[PDB]
Amino acid sequence: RALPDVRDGLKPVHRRILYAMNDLGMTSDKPYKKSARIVGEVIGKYHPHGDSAVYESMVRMAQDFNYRYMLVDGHGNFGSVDGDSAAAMRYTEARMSKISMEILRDITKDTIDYQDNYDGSEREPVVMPSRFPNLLVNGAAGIAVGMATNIPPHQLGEIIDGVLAVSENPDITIPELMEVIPGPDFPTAGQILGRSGIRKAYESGRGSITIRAKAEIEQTSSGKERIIVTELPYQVNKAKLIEKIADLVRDKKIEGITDLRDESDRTGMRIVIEIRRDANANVILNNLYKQTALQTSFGINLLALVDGQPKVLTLKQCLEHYLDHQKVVIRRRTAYELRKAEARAHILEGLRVALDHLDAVISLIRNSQTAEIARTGLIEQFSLTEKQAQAILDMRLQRLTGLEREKIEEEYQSLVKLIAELKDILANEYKVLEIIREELTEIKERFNDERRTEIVT
Amino acid sequence: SRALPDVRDGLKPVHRRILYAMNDLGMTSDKPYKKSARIVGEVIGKYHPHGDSAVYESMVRMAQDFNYRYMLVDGHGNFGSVDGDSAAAMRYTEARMSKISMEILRDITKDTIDYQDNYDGSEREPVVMPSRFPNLLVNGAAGIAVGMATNIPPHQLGEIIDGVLAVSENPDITIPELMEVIPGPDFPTAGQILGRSGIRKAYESGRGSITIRAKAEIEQTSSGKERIIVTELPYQVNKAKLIEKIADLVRDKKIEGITDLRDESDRTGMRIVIEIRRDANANVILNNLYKQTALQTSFGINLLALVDGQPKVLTLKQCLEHYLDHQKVVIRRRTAYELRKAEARAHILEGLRVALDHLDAVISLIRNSQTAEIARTGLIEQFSLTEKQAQAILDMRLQRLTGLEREKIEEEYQSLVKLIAELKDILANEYKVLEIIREELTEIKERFNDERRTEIVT
Ligand SMILES: [K+]
Ligand SMILES: [K+]
Repeated sequence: RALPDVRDGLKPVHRRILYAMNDLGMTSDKPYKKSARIVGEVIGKYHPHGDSAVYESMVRMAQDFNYRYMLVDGHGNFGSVDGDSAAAMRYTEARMSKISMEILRDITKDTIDYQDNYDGSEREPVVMPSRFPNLLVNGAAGIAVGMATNIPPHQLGEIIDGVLAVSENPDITIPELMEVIPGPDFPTAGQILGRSGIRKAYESGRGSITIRAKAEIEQTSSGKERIIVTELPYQVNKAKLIEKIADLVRDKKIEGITDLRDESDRTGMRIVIEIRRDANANVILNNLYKQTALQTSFGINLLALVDGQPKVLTLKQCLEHYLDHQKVVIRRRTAYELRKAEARAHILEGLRVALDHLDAVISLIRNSQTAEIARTGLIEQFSLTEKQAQAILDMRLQRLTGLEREKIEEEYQSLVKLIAELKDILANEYKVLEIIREELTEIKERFNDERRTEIVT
Repeated sequence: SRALPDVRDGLKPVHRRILYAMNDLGMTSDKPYKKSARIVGEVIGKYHPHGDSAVYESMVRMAQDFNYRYMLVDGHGNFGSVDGDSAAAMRYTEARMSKISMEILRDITKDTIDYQDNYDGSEREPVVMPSRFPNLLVNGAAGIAVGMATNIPPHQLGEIIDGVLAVSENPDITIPELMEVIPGPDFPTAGQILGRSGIRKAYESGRGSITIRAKAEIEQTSSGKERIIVTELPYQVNKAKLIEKIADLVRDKKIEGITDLRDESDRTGMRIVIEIRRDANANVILNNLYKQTALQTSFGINLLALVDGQPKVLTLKQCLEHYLDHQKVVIRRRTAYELRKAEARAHILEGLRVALDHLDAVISLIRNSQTAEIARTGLIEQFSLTEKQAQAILDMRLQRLTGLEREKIEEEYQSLVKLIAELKDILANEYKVLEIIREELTEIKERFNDERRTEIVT
């Protein structure tokens, strides 16, 4: 509906793009492939809306200034903070980022339900396993005519610790939670102005906050002062802001600005505003803050798709729905692991029946004209599956060494303890909760960076 | 290195690098055309760092029907024409190997040719192709290096092969005996060679001059009007600039009697029509033309190539001989490699036959062994096997023990003993090797041969 699912935090388009990229092998390890490919694939098979929408969607997940943790690894010009747009899809290259690899984890293991695509030809997921909490981390900035969400990004470490927090204490209160998730954290750092707007948004669902650029004031040995901006409010166009300020000084609305020069580069942003040796830098800085987009309003609205219905939600509610999602995902995946494991244990019993009547099995195979004849032979003389028989036949002779037979019994017994343990994990919810904690902690310790936005009190 | 062809495969270095690079990247005769830029890039980065100009124009020349007697490169796009228009930029053309150059590369995988390091010791390029048909005589060579200039003209594939076999059978064959087989050159642009004498000097000595001539014949209108029609022109002569030259020659009034000049050349081929007023004999005018323009030209033959990396001027028979020595070397190395392979696989099979033969004992030895290491030294000492064979026995899946599989092993081993036999014999008996070369070369002739285009008038 434009609105993201609460469980994986993806609009239709993003979920499709990702799924295709992962179908077409465009993963984090594998090399890049031309955008045009992932786009046309998606257009044809899952999301029929045009190079326009699909490409721009893909691109947006590649942009470090739009995503707190970019899902799409992009190579080439995927546009910039100054507003220039990306190069044509014939000229770019793309793949899944290391982190989105987590969004797709365990999708093979029967953890999500698939549905038919537009024409009934293929299949797409209805939700990704989404092994780290994507909605709160990366956001939702989609504004449409009926319902327009606007969920700001958050430091990944924070959100994880908060989901864990709600795990251990289901009746946490919004403020107790806020000591873990102190507020948003923009891919372009800033300063958020008040704790109040944040609190209002997390408790209620909707509410407004003030984001603000990071500007210091360097001072020369002769006491001349320069203002230097190194960060801007999430989603302000640097180029348009510079033209704006330049414009005000030209109109004579701000008095005391000498030159305004952009010195940003590979080493980072650096807008430099010069001030007459007379005027008070500070003041000028505040009148900039008030006049331009060096400081702006961000309107939070926590609206998303809860079971196919647009719902506004509180911080605790988002956390909880995500955690329910992980519970299904983990229970199911462990169903899968139980199946797998039981099956391999079956084969192992076979190889043990064999290793235990080795001589007779050997005489029987060597007195068998065909492999087929031998299989039906093993079946009938030892009470085995085709599965097991063919497993015997595929056994290299060095699997008959002492230490290898020991490694078989080792593995089999070990797999017995696993079938039983998995069975239990199905049966007891606390074990499943533990799995989520362990796995989320791995993800935190692998993908966690420092917090970019300093929230001022 | 040196801008001269190697006697064995007949390529300048640059050509040999373009072909090696192409075959290496899978731009073969079957597989789809690739962007020129890709092949030129690979060549410049890897083997021949001397500009996309030289490399791509080299690649272009090998693709033109009118320069190469038997085009080595299958091109696609605008590779030009005999009108002097150059090929279009490498961003605009695609290319691949031609069906005939697949023969230039045959057997290169099988240790038939040595490699050397490339210009920065990061890659390896061959020093010489296998060259399974005589490319130096067939396609020719031209160009200067270390002062000397080489100018070998193209030939008919049928003729050169028939000669190579001729030298194979009769190693004492003489240049006029040899000539009854190879009449003379055969240019891609068809037409006339005038002297049997010129050709003879050229083949017998190494250097010689030959006289090439346009194929012009005098037609007759029902009005008693005459008109010469040129359907063929001499090798390397520019059609455009000759129409030009004749325009000026008649315009300055250097030659008179000429009435009209039209280039009716089209899809059907060349038809240059020149009109004559009834006052003048078209024959005498034709002769003035041969004399004054490029309707008749001098071709300077000089059979200069690289024998062991040294420029030498060879006589026809020495060329044929040097090519035949190369191919003899090649078949010897190839069948040596095939034998290395064979002997190896048959070794392993000998191992497996030993194991199946005493099956029980081997099984029990393995299972009374603690490690694969322990088992390996076990079998080795017990049955006199190699590590290679022992390992191979340990790697044997159990279904290999079925009857049908033991039968398959015995069959492959059989086949293989037969093949090591035949191989060792080909090696020891040079007449067998010569036989191979005759068979293979005659298959190539059977598959690629065409009609002589240049008529040797006497
Ligand atoms: K403002
Ligand atoms: K002349």
